[PDB]
Amino acid sequence: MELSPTYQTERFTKFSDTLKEFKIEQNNEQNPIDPFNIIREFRSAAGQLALDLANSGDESNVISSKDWELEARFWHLVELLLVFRNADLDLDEMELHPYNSRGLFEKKLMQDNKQLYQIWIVMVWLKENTYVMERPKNVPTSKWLN
Amino acid sequence: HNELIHDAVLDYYGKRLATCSSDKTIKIFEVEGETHKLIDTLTGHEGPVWRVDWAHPKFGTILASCSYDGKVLIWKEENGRWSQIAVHAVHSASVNSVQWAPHEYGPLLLVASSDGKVSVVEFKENGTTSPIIIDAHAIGVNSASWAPATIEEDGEHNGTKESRKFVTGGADNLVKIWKYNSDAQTYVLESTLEGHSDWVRDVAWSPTVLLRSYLASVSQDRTCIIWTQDNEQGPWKKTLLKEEKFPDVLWRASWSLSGNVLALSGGDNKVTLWKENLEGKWEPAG
Repeated sequence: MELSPTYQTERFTKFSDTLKEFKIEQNNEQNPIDPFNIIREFRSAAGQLALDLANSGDESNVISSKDWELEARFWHLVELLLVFRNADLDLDEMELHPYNSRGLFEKKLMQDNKQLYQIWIVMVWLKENTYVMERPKNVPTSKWLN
Repeated sequence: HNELIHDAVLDYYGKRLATCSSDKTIKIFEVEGETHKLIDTLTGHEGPVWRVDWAHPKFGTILASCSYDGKVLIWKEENGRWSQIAVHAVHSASVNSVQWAPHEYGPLLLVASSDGKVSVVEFKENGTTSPIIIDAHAIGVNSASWAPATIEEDGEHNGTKESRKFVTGGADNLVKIWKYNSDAQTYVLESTLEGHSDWVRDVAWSPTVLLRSYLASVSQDRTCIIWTQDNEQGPWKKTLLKEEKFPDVLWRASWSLSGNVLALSGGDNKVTLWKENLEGKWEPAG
């Protein structure tokens, strides 16, 4: 959000490093060249940068930290769909007899349409980031007993 | 025609007027001052018509009427003619008042019975209301009305505390306002303003405020106490319209639309009109 001069140098250096590592795979004899690695290293780096902006103690950089966590989470999502597209087009097969439970049918429906499968991964992502409520905010006043 | 007019109100377009009588009819009339064109009659209740009221335009022109039956039989012009669109009966023991809430407060229907109970429901055309009741007074509620205006809760969640405030008046000489709570079972009672030695009769809040809220609580102790809420959210302090017993048996006491002009209906068939004087006390304008 608010850039600050100090942290801007780090912003360029860790993102430049992610690229430097990728070119390192291409000359290296011991390392697979895969583009999915790139995206992942950005995901980590986006996450470290928000922490570092928190740690400054500046109220303004605390604001950026929230924006950078958001970007870090977006890479996670991005990774999952991009893997899916490029590798997974059918699930294990299920049975088609009409006496099967509701469950075999649900699974077989996910094998055909991969779009909804994508719809589910995003939905899980939202859920995890949404907390399950605490204790009831209004308990009885000792009713029935009366 | 009628030898006795008990009470009679008007709509919110000021073309209709509904007369509460005592021969069990609600005569809908058309307001042209003293002369009226009688357009309808709705007989269908038990004993004196205590109260009727007209709906705030944005939840019909609905007319909820109570008699000594202890039931609100709601009437509604469907086809340009009166019929029965509803019925209520969660409290029976004679429903005294029967009010519609301000626009912002919703289509809330204020029932006030003489069993020390008070209902507060919602008017639906798809049906369903959840039955929420709160106990006011104990010897009965002889009139009820509606609290001034809806408040604002700020923060990130509006309509939290205060909000819809219900003002009632029992026969145990007690007048007070509420505060709709959602974190303490029944409506947490505010402060009991005991300043009455005979049963409370009519209650009206002033839709005209400055820096204090006026509440005219009438009683059969032949005085009207005016409850001045200090800074509108302060305490309720004693301010006396008259210090003495009037030789008039007072009934209604209802404020004007604008102004703190209050009309008090004396037993000698003379409606004094009071303005606040040169001090904090009241003197008659007529």
